[PDB]
Amino acid sequence: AQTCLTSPQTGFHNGFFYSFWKDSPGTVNFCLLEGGRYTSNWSGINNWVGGKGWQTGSRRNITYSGSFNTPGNGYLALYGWTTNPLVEYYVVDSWGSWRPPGSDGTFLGTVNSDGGTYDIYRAQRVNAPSIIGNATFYQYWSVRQSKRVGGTITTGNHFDAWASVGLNLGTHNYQIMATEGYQSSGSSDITVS
Repeated sequence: AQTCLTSPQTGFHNGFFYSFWKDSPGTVNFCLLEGGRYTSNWSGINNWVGGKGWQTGSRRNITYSGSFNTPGNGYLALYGWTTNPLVEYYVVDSWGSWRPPGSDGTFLGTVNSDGGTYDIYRAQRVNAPSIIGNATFYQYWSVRQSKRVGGTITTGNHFDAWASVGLNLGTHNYQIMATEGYQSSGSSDITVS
């Protein structure tokens, strides 16, 4: 069976951790399917992020396949958090209208991984939702130079490249193959590992 949610929550489904988050505007239909699969369909939202993965991140290699589409702002990304320091990190494989993080990111270099090349940035978010409540914190970004939906993400290559430019991680919190939407509508269907 598949279980479809519209209220933000976390838990476990078929052995995978999942996090489904949204602020109040609009509707996300976030559905939990067989194994590592989830789907999303969003409209009229301000910001939402969710997917399947692990309750505690590591240097594991993560494989995923499926589809992602939005005519507006959204991302398909390995996504997670650390604490002390509080960091929101991203390995972005695809995006919609706008390539993140934009002009507020400090470009620090590139890393080759998984047949792609990713641009590395630090950005800061001010008073933004976080796993500890609204907070000001840094983001670590790897953003693939060409878009794709499906493949492996060798997370250790990113963590090591980030470390070599001063983007050092804290204690790992959750780690999911995420779909994110910002003031947009769209859909995704992602199967993790």
